[PDB]
Amino acid sequence: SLGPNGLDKMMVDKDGDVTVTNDGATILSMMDVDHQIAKLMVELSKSQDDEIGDGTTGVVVLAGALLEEAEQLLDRGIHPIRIADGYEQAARVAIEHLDKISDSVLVDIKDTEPLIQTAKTTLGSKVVNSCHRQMAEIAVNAVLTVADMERRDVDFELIKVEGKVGGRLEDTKLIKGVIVDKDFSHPQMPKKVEDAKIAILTCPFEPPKPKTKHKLDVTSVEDYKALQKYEKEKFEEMIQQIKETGANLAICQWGFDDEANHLLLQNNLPAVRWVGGPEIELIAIATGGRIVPRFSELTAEKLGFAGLVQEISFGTTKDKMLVIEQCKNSRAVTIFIRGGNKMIIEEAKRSLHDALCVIRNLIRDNRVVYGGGAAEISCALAVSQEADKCPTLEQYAMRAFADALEVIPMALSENSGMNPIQTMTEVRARQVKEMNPALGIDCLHKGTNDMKQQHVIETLIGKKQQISLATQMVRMILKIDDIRKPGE
Amino acid sequence: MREIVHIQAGQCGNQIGAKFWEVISDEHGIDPTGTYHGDSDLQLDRISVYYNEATGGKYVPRAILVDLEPGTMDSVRSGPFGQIFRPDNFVFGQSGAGNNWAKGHYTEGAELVDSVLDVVRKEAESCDCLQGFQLTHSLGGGTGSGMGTLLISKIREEYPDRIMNTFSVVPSPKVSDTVVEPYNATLSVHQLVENTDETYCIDNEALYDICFRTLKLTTPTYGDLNHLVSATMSGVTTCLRFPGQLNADLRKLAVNMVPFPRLHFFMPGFAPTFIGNSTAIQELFKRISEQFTAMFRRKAFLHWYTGEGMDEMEFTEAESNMNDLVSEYQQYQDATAEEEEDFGEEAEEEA
Amino acid sequence: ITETKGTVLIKTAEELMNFSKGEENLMDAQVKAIADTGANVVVTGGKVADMALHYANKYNIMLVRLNSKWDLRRLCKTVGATALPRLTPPVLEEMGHCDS
Amino acid sequence: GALEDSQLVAGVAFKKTFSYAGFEMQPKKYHNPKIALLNVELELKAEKDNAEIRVHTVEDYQAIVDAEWNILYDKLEKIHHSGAKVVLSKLPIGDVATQYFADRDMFCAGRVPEEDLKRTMMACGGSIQTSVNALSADVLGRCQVFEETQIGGERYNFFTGCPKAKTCTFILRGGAEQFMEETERSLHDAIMIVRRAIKND
Amino acid sequence: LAPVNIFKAGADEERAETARLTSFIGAIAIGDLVKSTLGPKGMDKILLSSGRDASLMVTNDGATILKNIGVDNPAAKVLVDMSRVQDDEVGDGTTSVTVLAAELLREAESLIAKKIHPQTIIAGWREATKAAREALLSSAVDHGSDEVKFRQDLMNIAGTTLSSKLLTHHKDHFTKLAVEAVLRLKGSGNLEAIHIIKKLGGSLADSYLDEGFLLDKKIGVNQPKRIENAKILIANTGMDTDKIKIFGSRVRVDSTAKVAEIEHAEKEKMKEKVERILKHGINCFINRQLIYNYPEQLFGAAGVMAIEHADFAGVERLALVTGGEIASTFDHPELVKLGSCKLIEEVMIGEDKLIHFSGVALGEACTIVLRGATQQILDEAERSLHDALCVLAQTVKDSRTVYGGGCSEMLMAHAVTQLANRTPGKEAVAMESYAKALRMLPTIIADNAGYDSADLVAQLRAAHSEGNTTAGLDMREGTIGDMAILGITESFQVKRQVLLSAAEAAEVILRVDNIIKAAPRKRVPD
Amino acid sequence: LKQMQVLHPAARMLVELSKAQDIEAGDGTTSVVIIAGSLLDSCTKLLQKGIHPTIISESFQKALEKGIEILTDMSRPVELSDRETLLNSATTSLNSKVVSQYSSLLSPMSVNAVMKVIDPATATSVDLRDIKIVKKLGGTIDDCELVEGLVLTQKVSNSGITRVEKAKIGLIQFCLSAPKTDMDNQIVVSDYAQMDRVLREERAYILNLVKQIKKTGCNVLLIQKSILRDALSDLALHFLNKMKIMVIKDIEREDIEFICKTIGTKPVAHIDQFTADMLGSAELAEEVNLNGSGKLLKITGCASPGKT
Ligand SMILES: Nc1ncnc2c1ncn2[C@@H]1O[C@H](COP(=O)(O)OP(=O)(O)O)[C@@H](O)[C@H]1O
Ligand SMILES: Nc1ncnc2c1ncn2[C@@H]1O[C@H](COP(=O)(O)OP(=O)(O)O)[C@@H](O)[C@H]1O
Ligand SMILES: [Mg+2]
Ligand SMILES: [Mg+2]
Ligand SMILES: [Mg+2]
Repeated sequence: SLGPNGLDKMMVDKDGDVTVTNDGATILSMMDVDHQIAKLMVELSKSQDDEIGDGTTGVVVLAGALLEEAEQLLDRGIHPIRIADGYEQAARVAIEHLDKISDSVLVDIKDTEPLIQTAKTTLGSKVVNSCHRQMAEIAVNAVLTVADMERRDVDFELIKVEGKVGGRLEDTKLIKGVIVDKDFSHPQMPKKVEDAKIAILTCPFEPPKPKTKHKLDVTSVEDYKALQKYEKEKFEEMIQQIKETGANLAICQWGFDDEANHLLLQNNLPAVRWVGGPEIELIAIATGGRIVPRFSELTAEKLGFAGLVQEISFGTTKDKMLVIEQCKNSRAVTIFIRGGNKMIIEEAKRSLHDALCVIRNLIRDNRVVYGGGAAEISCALAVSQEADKCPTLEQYAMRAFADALEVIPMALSENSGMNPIQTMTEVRARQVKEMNPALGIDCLHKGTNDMKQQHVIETLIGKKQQISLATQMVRMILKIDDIRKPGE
Repeated sequence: MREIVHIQAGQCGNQIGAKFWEVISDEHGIDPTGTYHGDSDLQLDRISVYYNEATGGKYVPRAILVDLEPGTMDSVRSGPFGQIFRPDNFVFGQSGAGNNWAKGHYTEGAELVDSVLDVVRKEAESCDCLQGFQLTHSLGGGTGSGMGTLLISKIREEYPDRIMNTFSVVPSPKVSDTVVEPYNATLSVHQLVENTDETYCIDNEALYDICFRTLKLTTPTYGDLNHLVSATMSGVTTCLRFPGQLNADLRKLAVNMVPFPRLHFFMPGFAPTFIGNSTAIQELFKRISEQFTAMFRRKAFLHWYTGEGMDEMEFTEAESNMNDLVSEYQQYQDATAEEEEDFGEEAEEEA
Repeated sequence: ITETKGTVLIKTAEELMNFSKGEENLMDAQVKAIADTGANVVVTGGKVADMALHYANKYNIMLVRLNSKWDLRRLCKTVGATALPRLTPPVLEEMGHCDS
Repeated sequence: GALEDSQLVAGVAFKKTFSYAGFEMQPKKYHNPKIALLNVELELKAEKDNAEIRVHTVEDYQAIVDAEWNILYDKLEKIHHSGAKVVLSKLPIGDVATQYFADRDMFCAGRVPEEDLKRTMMACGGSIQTSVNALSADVLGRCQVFEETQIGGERYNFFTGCPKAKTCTFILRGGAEQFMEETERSLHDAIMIVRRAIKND
Repeated sequence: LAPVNIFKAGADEERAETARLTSFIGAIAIGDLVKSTLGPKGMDKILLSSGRDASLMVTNDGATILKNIGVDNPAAKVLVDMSRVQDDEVGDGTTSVTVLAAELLREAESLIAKKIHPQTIIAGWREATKAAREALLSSAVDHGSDEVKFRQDLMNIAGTTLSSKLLTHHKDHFTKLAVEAVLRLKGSGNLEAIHIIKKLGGSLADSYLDEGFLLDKKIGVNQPKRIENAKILIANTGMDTDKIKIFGSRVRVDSTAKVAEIEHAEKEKMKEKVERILKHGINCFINRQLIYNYPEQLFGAAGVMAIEHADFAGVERLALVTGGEIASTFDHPELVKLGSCKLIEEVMIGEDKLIHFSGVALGEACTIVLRGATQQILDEAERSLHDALCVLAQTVKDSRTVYGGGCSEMLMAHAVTQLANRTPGKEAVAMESYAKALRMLPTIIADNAGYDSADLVAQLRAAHSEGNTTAGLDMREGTIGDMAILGITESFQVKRQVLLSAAEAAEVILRVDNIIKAAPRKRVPD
Repeated sequence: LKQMQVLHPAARMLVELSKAQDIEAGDGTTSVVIIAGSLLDSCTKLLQKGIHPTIISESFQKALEKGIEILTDMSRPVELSDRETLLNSATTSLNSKVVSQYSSLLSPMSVNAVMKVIDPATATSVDLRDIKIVKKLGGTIDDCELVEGLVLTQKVSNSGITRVEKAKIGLIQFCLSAPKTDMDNQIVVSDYAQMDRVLREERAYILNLVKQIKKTGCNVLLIQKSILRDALSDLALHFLNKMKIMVIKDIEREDIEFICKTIGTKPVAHIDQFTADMLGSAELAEEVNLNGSGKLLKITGCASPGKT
């Protein structure tokens, strides 16, 4: 499952549900394993997913190759602590060499081309590659719209990703506003407004009610009539308070009443009902309004502004959705995914998440390396050259590290349908002869082995994390010599 | 602080109490040796209401165990959690009542109730201010019903204005284990009415039909029925034993729950607790009386009671007051009044 | 609090506003009255409330609690103090004394 | 993360707590803030469980309704006027309080663990307050930087820059649960050895 | 298999060869299950439930068949889901899409048997799909500016859609119901505005579309049974103990006469509300909630018909039909609009009575009465009329059409073949296979009628190769004919959706190389 | 066909077929099933000969179209004013059942009913819900009868009155009980005089309603069922008995329309609207006792009879 020519896995859940996926983290997450080493591999993949977001399957392959290569050394009479120490020293050499061959990119809104190329490289391995230029551009635009640049941090609660089945995958789009699964509260309200002034409320459209225990004693007929007048006076008062401030559309977190609904309709002021809390705060951030808990506290300065608010209707079903668009400079953004299967929607969501995480990583650190196995080949050459100067029985461990570091080009070649050993040897000879570390495996058969013009780009922190995390997990595995477990 | 002592009488009462105390002790961290190994001190805010602390750190339950036959104490001592009780609180006779109300109430009980009253005096002497009693017994037996009722009367005489609660099992509708069950039940309800603040009637068949259908797997003996009853009692008494958002002793539940003093019978429930004044009680008594008359009209098995000292009119008074109770319950619905006896004769003339 | 069930019954708004401040002021007065006798450490056999603990921390009073009903008596014998069932500023004769 | 990415903060740091709507509309970095440490539940609720209200007129009904809002706002203004910019509480903070603090450029957190709050007291130098009727300058904390940061999938609150601190905090980076557990077990031995070596040398 | 066990007990794993075998077997089985119901001469299936109390139905719809069977093969669930979402999107095309997906997988298995990597097949299919969609787009005919041509096209579309279902026994009659009803919507796509009422008895040709509206409700006692020149108020308000004065108030007095006085005041509140309602000048009142029997007599004394319990759907449909608004609070009679109709009466159909509105003002919502001799016939008739209405609404929204009877598939196949003849390598062998799939939909149709499918398909291919872009199967005789003359017309959206969905489903399934199953959740027997 | 439990899916359609006929005609439920079975039997040989099912369906449609014309040409027009033809048709429809021997009694009754419910000048259909069938055990089939009035099964709550001549009848939809607001109410007593006052005011409240009812001249009262509050208390029943009024309670909520259509009553849901013009007039209202099977209530001789 590695490279642009990799295949996918199909997992059937414990209740019968079906998932078709390509991510290493999800694959290892849905597997139910018994062996403890398998669980350790699963957790390694999950940790790599947690910090970086891409490269979840390269690390497990590297760890497996490292453990495989340690076997012959164990058979020749070497203490496993010595093997672990040699692996650690080789990892330090490789990491020191890795940032010497790295180039910066530049992160700025004006250009956006290196970022698009990076997202294209990340998305090239997924089923979304039929339209991956579009999705790459969507991802880069969303991250650049949300990101905080002074603190160099982005927040994924301000990016809303959601999809609906039907249509075509190419109908996926980016909305610089909000979209919610609600509709107007009265069937005869207008379906669109074009100069929306949004009043955001947290109080229900009902007469007030104290929280502590209370009783209202009615002891006469005049008391009954006074209470009867008080109810409708309260209703008219709240409607008038909403209308006076200049608002044009109202949004509530709770329900209404029939009287309140008809009074909202009669005064030419649409409303939305039963919207959730996160949606409330997203709308507040997008439209630039403020959240008020009472009608008394509503003022003209606390209304948001929206260029268009519309109710969109999908196909022959009865569902509806509400879209808020043409806002001013907004810190909230939505991705709207379409497609003809549910599995397609899920995999599109996962691929978009991968692209967003990669662009975030580029925001954090802005220097990159070139993929296709060029970086691994160069690191292996550096490790072997350093190991040739080590005579203290540790050269075997370093050479094992260098040999196991070369399983990524071989896996790529085997998946692409070429012959692994000859291709890897040719590329290694070319890299030694010439002086460029940017020669890799021509997976897509474009004729050239140079990855700088093919535009295959990866982040540096991803590579560093892969190497260090795999090495430390291998060191932890090698330390164990005993195991006790109950039988079944 | 406002201590409560617990009294168990009879085989069924002993079996239920032995699990009630077991399921309480694990909540408070007590051990079968009496020591304490709990973690949260929230368990010790109201520990003294049910346990008396002895020198050295042990905790002993405030319980008295009573029966007329030494069979059940030997099991209780030899069973689980049966070594935390005070060895001086076991009271037993030598013969047994043999499912006779009169023997329990007149002949064998009278020579043993003094020992129970001398033990409760010493258990009450050690509490700063007691508030009431807990009693567990049965209505279909001799020691559980007659002797238990005599003990209730004696306690009410000795302790005038302290609360009293009972957890009584009741005869089943379609099956009667004992031939003389209606007699014992009718003669015990008469004096349960006027000497208790509340009664928690528990049926054997109704709770017995939960293990087969809801628990999905059982062919059990009295066993798990007993554990379920103990769980119900613990769910009832959690308010007394533990503090919460609103703590309330059984009086603070009764005052909100019992408007009229003589209608103080309940039907429990359990959903993993519910306590309700459902008037479906009027259906149970209507059955028991239906049996009682059917036997009393034939004077069946009467000589077994008359020979012990009772008179014939005691049964008449008991059935009269049972009818009074049934009518008092019926006067609260006004819908069962629609089911009056269908008219059979043809005299429907001028007036 | 009262032994019989008691409820705080209010009929106007001002009582509702003033109740909590009244309770807090009363608790502060009680703690300060206890502290003014010169006691540095208070030992109790029951629960300690949050506000009482806050006021004890305000006036630099060491607070220790123990729940045995027997360790308390032995401590009372050790320091020569007399147990008190009320929360009142104690008299000099009921002071315990300890070097450390 | 890698084992060389572990860090020690001379201050305090703790995980993000559950938050209501409005938490994302308030600032997340301060330079010389004052910290209010509390043990008071700030939300619209019944005054007491024993309470009960009996009323005869609708005017008094409206007055009773307004009383609760007046009480909550009284507490909030008492907190605001002390000059504090960060507030912490072991007890829940409502959404109304969250939006009130967001509208005035402040930061709030609720249900903070007790150990973390004591640690913050020791690091910054205030005192836990169960009442808001006297929030003096001597009962507030003082740090040099407060921040909320992304650490490997989680959000962490950092109070750093206190030279009068009697407290430090470790952040350990690993790859699997047993890895960090073994790292902590290894560090415990060194901590105990250092303590014993300080006294007898 | 490695000696070490990585999995739990009950977990399962299948690798490349077995995975592909399982997937292809499942897909082909699903395709051949529903092949038999394609074209004007397909047959129906009986479905009976072992669990659901022996429910019985007779159906021809592909989605209905696939949503009811208990498939457990993972590769069949994808096809079932794709068919379901196709039904949800356009409402027609449910069988062609799954048949096409099955044929694509059947070709892919032989291609794999010829030692070709899956990715090569995927690339070839992607190029073929691009060419086919372009060729289909270039063939569309867009009417809509001219009314009579558009209406004739609508009639042709309805006739083509209803040909394969039972309603084809009376294809002309029901066609007149399908068009006119949609033309009542005045451009709104609300298919909930068309209410279908099915009731047993009578023949299938006795069905009709009403010129007014029908309610299956009842009026109160002692109120007029019919009104001429009606004025209608439509409301959504509480009238059974209306005084849910939502506060937590209570009555606390010291005398019984005070309770009687408060009871009388409670009655006066309802009287005042009813008077305020009557202030509008109405003689008909329709409410969605219950109406208690005191307002019932208040309305009866005033000579006003009252309808109670007409749920949200009925209220909205009446608002569309008559033109009023769903009012409340009844304080401003001037700002509320009332509905109008020429006559309201009661009609008797079968064994039931219904309220009939005639001479309505707008008519933007309609009702259809279906008659039949069995429950299954009525259910299938509704199930087919739904497809007809859905495709008609789609066509009205976007009015460009193509030709059916195998013309479109042959056009696509010819374009794909021309593309394949120009490219080098193994990908060409893939693209040709694509064409061989598209020419299977016409063949199957002929195979359902007993015609010599091979000769007909050869003739059709020869005709399309030389430029006769409107040739197709003539099934009433079984020959080759002009589709424009005969009037076999389909919508562009349905065909495009079929093509794209089938291609994407085949591509999704073809990329799987390993299947992993977790331990099933055991049903608790006892 | 309905009482059996046919298991085959095909045989589960035939039953539905019969149902349809029962809706459309009410007769010939057996013949339609016989005909369907015979046609399906004849289809087998055609299938064996090599015919296609489509051709068979089309030919069956052609044959049906011809057969309808033949049958229509057979027919003979009839007019509703000729009772002999209706009697012959009914007795033909009735001579296949167990009650054929009683046809000379059951044939006219049926006809009578259908001519007492419709308007022959403009009748286009008949509503059979206007004819109510009451089944009563006892006697023989020779005791069925036609009642041009109202028949009720529940007994009178009044103890003593069983005959009313020249009856005035009213229908009630409120309750003659103690006051109870729909809102939660309670009466608080803090002095010993209020305890007597409550009882006195209750008595006065009930007595006022009973006197208002008596003022209009009502002899027979019908009370509709209420399951939330008592519709008739013992005090009210005692007062009504003292004024010689016959009381009938527990009238179902679904037969009120039939009662109002039959005897001309107008339902009353408020005491203020209980006026002498909302009452119906009948010539006799009385309960009868069948020998051993029970009691019954007959109201006969309505001045304003409906079509029931
Ligand atoms: N166009 C390309 N040519 C050669 N190699 C590529 C190309 N695109 C991606 N790769 C390689 O694919 C690998 C990524 O594998 P992938 O399946 O995306 O999972 P992950 O990113 O989790 O490792 C990288 O090592 C990269 O070098
Ligand atoms: N009169 C006709 N002559 C030739 N082909 C027809 C005719 N009517 C329908 N078809 C064909 O039958 C197919 C319709 O399939 P159908 O059985 O209705 O189910 P679905 O539309 O869901 O696939 C269309 O491809 C259409 O080309
Ligand atoms: Mg990747
Ligand atoms: Mg079709
Ligand atoms: Mg017949």
